[PDB]
Amino acid sequence: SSALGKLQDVVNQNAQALNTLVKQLSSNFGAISSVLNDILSRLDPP
Amino acid sequence: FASVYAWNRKRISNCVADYSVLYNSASFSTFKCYGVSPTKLNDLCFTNV
Amino acid sequence: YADSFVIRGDEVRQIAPGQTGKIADYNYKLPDDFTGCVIAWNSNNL
Repeated sequence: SSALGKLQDVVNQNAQALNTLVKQLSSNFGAISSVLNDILSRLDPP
Repeated sequence: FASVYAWNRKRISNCVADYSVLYNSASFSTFKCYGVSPTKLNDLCFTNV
Repeated sequence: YADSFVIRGDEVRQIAPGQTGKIADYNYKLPDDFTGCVIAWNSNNL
C-alpha cells in the first residue's frame, strides 16, 4: 500500500516496441517523402 | 534573354494557369522534369515559382 | 506484332516504354511492361 517492477517491465517493453513500429511510418528510407499520396501526385507511374 | 553568367530570375505567384496548357503546343527541344511528372502538374499546388 | 508508321524526326524518343508527350499521349502508346525492339530510319527520300 505504501515493488511490481517485473510486471511493469513487460508492459513497458511491449508499448515501447509498438510505438517504434508506428514511428517508422514516417521515414523515407531514401525516397522523396513518406506519404504515398505525395509520390502519387508529383510523379508519373513509371 | 540574358547570358549564362547573369541569368534573369522572375518569380511567379498568385495565379492558377494550366501548365500543360502552355506545354500543350510545341516549339521546344527538351522538357525534363525532376521530382515531378510533367503530366501531374495541374493537380498540385506550389508555394512559389 | 509489327507496327509500322512514320513520325516527325523529333519524337523518336517518344516511342519508348513509359513516357509523356504529345505523340505518346494521343497517337501511340506502349505499356511500361514492354518487351521488344524499336527500329527507326530516316525518310524524306521516299
